[PDB]
Amino acid sequence: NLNETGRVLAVGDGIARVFGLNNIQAEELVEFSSGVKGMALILEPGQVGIVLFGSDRLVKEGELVKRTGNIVDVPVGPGLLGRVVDALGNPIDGKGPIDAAGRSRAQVKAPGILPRRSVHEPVQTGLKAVDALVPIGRGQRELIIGDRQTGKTAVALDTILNQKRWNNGSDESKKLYCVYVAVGQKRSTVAQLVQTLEQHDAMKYSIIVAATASEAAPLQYLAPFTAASIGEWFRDNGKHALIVYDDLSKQAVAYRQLSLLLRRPPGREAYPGDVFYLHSRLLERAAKLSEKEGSGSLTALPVIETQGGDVSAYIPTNVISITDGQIFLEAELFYKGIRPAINVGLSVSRVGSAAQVKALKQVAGSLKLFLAQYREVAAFAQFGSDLDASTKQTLVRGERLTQLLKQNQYSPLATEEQVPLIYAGVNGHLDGIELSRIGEFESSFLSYLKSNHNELLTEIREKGELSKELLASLKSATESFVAT
Amino acid sequence: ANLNETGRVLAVGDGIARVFGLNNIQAEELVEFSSGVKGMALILEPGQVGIVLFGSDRLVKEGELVKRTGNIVDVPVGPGLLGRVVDALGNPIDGKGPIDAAGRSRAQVKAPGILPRRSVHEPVQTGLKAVDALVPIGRGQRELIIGDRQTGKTAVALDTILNQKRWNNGSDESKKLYCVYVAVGQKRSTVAQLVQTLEQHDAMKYSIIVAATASEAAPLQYLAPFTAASIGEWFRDNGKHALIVYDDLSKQAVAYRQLSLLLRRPPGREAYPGDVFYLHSRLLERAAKLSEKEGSGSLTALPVIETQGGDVSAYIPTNVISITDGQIFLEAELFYKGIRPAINVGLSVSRVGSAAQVKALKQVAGSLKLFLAQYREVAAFAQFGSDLDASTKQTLVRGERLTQLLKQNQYSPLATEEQVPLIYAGVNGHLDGIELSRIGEFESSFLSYLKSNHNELLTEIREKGELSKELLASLKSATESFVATF
Amino acid sequence: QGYAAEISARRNAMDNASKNAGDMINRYSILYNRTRQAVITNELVDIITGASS
Amino acid sequence: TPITGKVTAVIGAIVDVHFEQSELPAILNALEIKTPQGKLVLEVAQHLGENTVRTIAMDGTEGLVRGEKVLDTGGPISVPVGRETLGRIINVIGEPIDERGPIKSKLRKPIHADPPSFAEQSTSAEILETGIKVVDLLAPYARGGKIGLFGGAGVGKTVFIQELINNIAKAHGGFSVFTGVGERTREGNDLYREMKETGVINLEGESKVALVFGQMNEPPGARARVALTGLTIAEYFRDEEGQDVLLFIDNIFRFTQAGSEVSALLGRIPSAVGYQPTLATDMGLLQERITTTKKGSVTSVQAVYVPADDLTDPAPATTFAHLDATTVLSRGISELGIYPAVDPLDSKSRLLDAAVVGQEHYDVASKVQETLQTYKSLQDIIAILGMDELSEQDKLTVERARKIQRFLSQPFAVAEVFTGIPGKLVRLKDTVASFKAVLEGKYDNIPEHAFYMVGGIEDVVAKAEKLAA
Amino acid sequence: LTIAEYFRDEEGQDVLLFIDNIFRFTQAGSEVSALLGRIPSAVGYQPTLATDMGLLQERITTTKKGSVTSVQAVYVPADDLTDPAPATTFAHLDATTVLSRGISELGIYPAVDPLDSKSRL
Ligand SMILES: Nc1ncnc2c1ncn2[C@@H]1O[C@H](COP(=O)(O)OP(=O)(O)NP(=O)(O)O)[C@@H](O)[C@H]1O
Ligand SMILES: Nc1ncnc2c1ncn2[C@@H]1O[C@H](COP(=O)(O)OP(=O)(O)NP(=O)(O)O)[C@@H](O)[C@H]1O
Ligand SMILES: Nc1ncnc2c1ncn2[C@@H]1O[C@H](COP(=O)(O)OP(=O)(O)NP(=O)(O)O)[C@@H](O)[C@H]1O
Ligand SMILES: [Mg+2]
Ligand SMILES: [Mg+2]
Ligand SMILES: [Mg+2]
Repeated sequence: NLNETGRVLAVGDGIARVFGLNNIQAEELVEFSSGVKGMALILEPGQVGIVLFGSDRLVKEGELVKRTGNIVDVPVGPGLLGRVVDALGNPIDGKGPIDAAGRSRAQVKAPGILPRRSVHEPVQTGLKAVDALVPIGRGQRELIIGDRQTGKTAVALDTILNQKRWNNGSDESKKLYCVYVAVGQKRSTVAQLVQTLEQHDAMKYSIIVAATASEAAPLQYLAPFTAASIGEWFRDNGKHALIVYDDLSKQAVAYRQLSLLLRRPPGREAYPGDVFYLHSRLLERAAKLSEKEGSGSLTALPVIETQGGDVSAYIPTNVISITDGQIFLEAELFYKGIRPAINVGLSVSRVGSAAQVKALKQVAGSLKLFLAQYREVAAFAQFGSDLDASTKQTLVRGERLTQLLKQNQYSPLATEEQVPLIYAGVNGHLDGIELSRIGEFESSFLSYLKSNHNELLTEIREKGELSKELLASLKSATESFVAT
Repeated sequence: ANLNETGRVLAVGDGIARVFGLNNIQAEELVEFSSGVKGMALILEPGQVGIVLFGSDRLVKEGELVKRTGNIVDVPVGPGLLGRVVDALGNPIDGKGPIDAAGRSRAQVKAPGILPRRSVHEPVQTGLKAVDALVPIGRGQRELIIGDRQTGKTAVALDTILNQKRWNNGSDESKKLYCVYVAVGQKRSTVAQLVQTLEQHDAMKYSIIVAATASEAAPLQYLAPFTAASIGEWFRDNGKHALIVYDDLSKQAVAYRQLSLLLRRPPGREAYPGDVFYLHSRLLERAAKLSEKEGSGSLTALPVIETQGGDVSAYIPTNVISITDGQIFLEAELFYKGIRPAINVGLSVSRVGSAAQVKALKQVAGSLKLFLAQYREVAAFAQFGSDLDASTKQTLVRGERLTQLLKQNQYSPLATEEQVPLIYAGVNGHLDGIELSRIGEFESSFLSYLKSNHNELLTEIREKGELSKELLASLKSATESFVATF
Repeated sequence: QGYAAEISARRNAMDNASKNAGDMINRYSILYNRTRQAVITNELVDIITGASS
Repeated sequence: TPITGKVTAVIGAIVDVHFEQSELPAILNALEIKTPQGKLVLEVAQHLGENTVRTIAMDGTEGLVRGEKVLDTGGPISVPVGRETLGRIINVIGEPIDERGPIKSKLRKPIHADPPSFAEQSTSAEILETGIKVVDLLAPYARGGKIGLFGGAGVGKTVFIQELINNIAKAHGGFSVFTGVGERTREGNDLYREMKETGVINLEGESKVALVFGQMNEPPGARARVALTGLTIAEYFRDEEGQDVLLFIDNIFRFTQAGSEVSALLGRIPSAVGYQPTLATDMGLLQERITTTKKGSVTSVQAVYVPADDLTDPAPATTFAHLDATTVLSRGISELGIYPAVDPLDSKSRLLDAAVVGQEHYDVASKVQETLQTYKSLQDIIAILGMDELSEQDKLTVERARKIQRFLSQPFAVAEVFTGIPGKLVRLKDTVASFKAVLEGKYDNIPEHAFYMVGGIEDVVAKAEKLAA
Repeated sequence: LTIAEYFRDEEGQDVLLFIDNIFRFTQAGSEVSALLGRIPSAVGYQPTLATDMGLLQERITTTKKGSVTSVQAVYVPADDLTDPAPATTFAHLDATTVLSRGISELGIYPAVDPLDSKSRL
């Protein structure tokens, strides 16, 4: 009887050819007699292609493979919070069993055209530069992109940290639960990252799904998908998650390995014929559900890594097309001291000022378009000539905003902190101050505002807007601190 | 039909002939076909054998017989080859009878391990002022000669092989350096003319020529440097010394790419097979200075690599750079400007030379290597002109003087003793006065003068190998003495 | 006078600039030509691989 | 009675053995063939079906015949482990190759082991000082972490490896493993000699360092596996002896290259640029083993070859993932005389944070980078038009950066034969203060060449006067 | 498109068709051609790019019963108009509106290129 069980025809490179398994489903789990697991990805007339989830020293020819009856799935629910798990939801932080409120599939459909609501609620990063110029909303997909070592995880990490402000409060609809997906990373990094989150007491609201470097390809392939499912639970029950795919480049490499070893015919750059669908189906699962569905949200921050800034490449392009916007990171800017290395010209959040606190939008109008006209003048002064009433103004101005949007790592800022700093910069109370001193202006103008103008800051925090009266007080306080 | 010792041709084409039978045949065993053409069994499969031909496809029909040899692809090695010209497999082509075979060795052998080797100390004297001063080579060292088309690459190899005549007319096997020259993919006429030139210098008598030329089967070109290595090795495993020149390895690689691609092996970078690095590695590792325990015999390799548009960052160039113990790089720019040899001092290094160099040369050459690269950099900022400097303007004179001094006529390899006086006159500066159009004169004028007058020094340099302060001040005097008269 | 000297300075400065630029061109013409080729090679390997099956 | 079969195919390194019994040897198992002179080891890589296994050979396969008898050893290729290896040169299959007979070891571990789990990880942020200005200042190494030395052919990877074994390995007072992967035999021989002379190996005493070699003369199978052998001996000190081990691997690139040479013959469809589809997991299965557990620590420095000077070639591209510290050697730099040829921007360290190195240390290196990026941002304006067309600010930051770039070049003790100069070993605290001063403008009037190939700030002035009269 | 063709041939009215994005049509064929195991064409596209486009586009036409006017968004991959996809699109058009990043980054909306954008009329 070969309906439920198949013998092994041939095994090599995390692939196994099995004979039998007749009533098996496409993408069903399997157990090998040795205990290793696998996934039936190819069903042909004579045999079944199975990707292994573990070492193929443990498979031999003639061995007995068993149906599970199960399409690939994971434990899901609020029990996962604080824990660290592998691609299949097994615990790896060595703290024992997970508390599953259920079991979502690995591959769930995205929500269709109907069960959805426009993106309007801000996901606050604390990064002065992001929340002013590329503001990320609830249900959004915002790509973090750039070369190796340009602050890609750094940007997403500072968002997770920041949410602490609301995650410690009781208010369950202001909260944001975090899922970090590490695909292809070495284990010494993931461990060192979970520790960083623990330090900032941010692990409690965070789930770490990991499919690290040594792991079989299908486990790196699967990790963003089952992590979605983990994160989807929050969206599906009136709560809001934020998932981070760090990075999708490595996932794509894993998927190409599977397929080439399954001898599925390659496409462009030896990649599978649908290495777009891979990402497009994944990234459509980040949604903002309708009221009829509880108004929950999955927000995604995929990471992609470019070789030499080549945003023209296959995968970086694929993913640029999927997402609702991009944050570009550049070594050229990074090493010039600008941190985060956010390329203000290329970076957009298409959900835009609809995904941003009112009190920020008002002070940050045309701040991105202005910083765009600033480089335009900086290239006019590249062939250095005389500076007039117009040019000598905007160069000195824009040098100070660029400077003001520098920001220390591990240091997010509240919106009532960002709002005065930007008004201070944009309206022109920074221009006669030495460029080299804006650093101390940030720390000094905030300490000043916390004593006297505490009226302003808690007003700005609570009502999220600005009145003609509130801005009048912000006009004063800034002039009131100009001569020291 | 004896399917154990015999085969039948199943198919042939793309230089490969698939053969049924030949059951007991070894991997990489040589075979002989009905036509006479020989082949090599490279693929041993259940039911048939993949065999790569050492000749033209035309000479193998389907159905034909395939005779075993009982031999891994091998060569006739030994001293009875000296003076002969052979193809890749050992067969003679200079029409001078059968080869006086001391015995046979495998084409492919493992290079000696970590232990049976000795660090290089004995100099390989080229006779080239520029080489013997700035990139000195040692017996066991492998030195890449790399450059563009027509840059005097072979010239450097040829003058070296000629220069060896010095030590090859005496009893001392320890001082003798027999020569192997490997012609891979060259024009047949070029080699003919090159062998003739060896004969016109009585150098042929101590050298062996291995030639698989431009019309010859790729597997004969890929093979030649390997069988050649075996020929060189006989002198190595017998306490003697030998120099093997691979001319060139570019063409070898292209041939081995031809072989690989027609065999269906995946094209990688520049469509080269995966193991093209290993192709050259295992060859170039076979040249080493053997230990005291192993008779101290040596093989010293000079591989030649042709770069395109002077791009040293190409795949095969960087590959061979990553194998060899250094590279003598010839600029086309300097060669076209009349500076021959055209050694770029910036891009040339001997990695083990300072320990192999003749101790007397090292002493007079003090920071000349490091100097020239500094001068040629200074002469770059010398674009003006309206800013004529007084300071480094004297290094600009030294430079042009030393540049002039290192220039060498092809086929003028000077003795090591004829070298140090010239370099002493350059480095120390007894040349900053002499006109640039009369340094070549100064050279012949100063050798004749020393040869007749201070022959006692020229004999002491040759036999001591050093320079004592008494002989250094002796040279000093004879230098200023000749300077006062020119 | 100042005018005249300048003309000579611009003659000489552009004499140097367009010689450096020319030198850059030669170098980059080698780098273009290599990238030209590896781009043809790589596309072809990619295609040829796509029929390995 | 052991488990024996018959060779059925031989193509290059690949050996197809069929077994006529029910049991088939596991993937990763060592199989033997008695040769005319020695024994040929094969390693099971895949089960082909119909009772045949495909294996990679560990040595050349000339002379092998179809039908030939083959013995299953019952386990993966095994090597000697313990203190028994120190002073000894070891092969890829665990044999001694230093002509000093047997290695009577306490145990013999298999080279294939699963890498330490995630909860088995233990992390920290400790600078490993090197006495090398560039690394210490701009991109410092992690104690108990992984370090990568990137370079094209001849830019100085191996010399940089030696200086480190010379600076850190004697001083260390732990144990060290040197595994030569697909490099020059001449260099292994040279290393062997130098160790004996430095006392780091005392042939007739005790030693701090075991050596493993699989040099570029060895067939693909050997160059593929020898890295794991050296790794196995390394791990054994970390886990059983709880020690802090130093693993030096030149060259780690040769491991992937080797895998590519067989990958075709294993019947894998080629990947980008003809590499194995398994390139990234293959690298993980090695690299993830090299790490710091709770039981003990491993600090590894690895030289990485770069084909055709291409940092985006799949092999070294994939490695960047595994490295806590990267120092990248640029040909462009090495060709300006600046040794070591470290790219002061392209090189990166995990540890360059103000709260690991000090805010004071952090600020210096940051501005150095700022400066060096500005000189880079003008390179072409200069190369074409010269200094004359630059604004006075720029012209100054270029005069400063030109000094800075030469100041990062340093005479290396092991490079004495090439320098002609005695080797210096600047201290981390020295390196910072020195460069802080130069940033503060204190040495603008001084000749640039006074900064070339020196130690710390005092050497600059010391040599500046030598350049006076 | 089949919903459009009905109004043109049955109601005989001038139908409007708005497609977004046309590029995806091509990109998806590329995926299925790949998966059907065809040998990929240049830039990895389907070997039937032109005729697959022809088949679709030639249906969008004015017949002697009614009209189909269609406006189509065309994603141009990596800002590159020579990519085989948009390259193959041009041929089928009557007028073209090219949107240029250099126009939109200066702050000009609509980001139209007043020279690249062409028209029959
Ligand atoms: N705003 C900042 N200020 C100062 N340092 C920073 C900042 N952001 C990032 N860094 C540092 O720069 C390094 C690189 O940042 P990282 O977040 O790793 O980017 P990445 O693109 O993920 N690198 P990788 O993942 O290894 O390719 C880290 O060591 C950071 O600590
Ligand atoms: N030192 C020299 N003085 C004068 N002529 C020389 C010198 N060296 C080489 N030549 C001549 O210059 C030409 C090129 O040198 P050659 O020895 O052919 O180098 P090559 O790089 O092997 N050229 P090719 O073999 O065509 O790639 C030949 O005609 C030589 O005879
Ligand atoms: N630190 C240094 N100081 C001075 N000169 C150096 C230094 N490093 C390398 N060089 C010079 O450049 C060469 C570099 O050799 P090596 O250190 O073996 O580099 P490599 O990159 O390992 N070469 P390969 O392994 O063949 O790709 C030496 O022969 C020296 O002439
Ligand atoms: Mg990261
Ligand atoms: Mg030649
Ligand atoms: Mg090296």
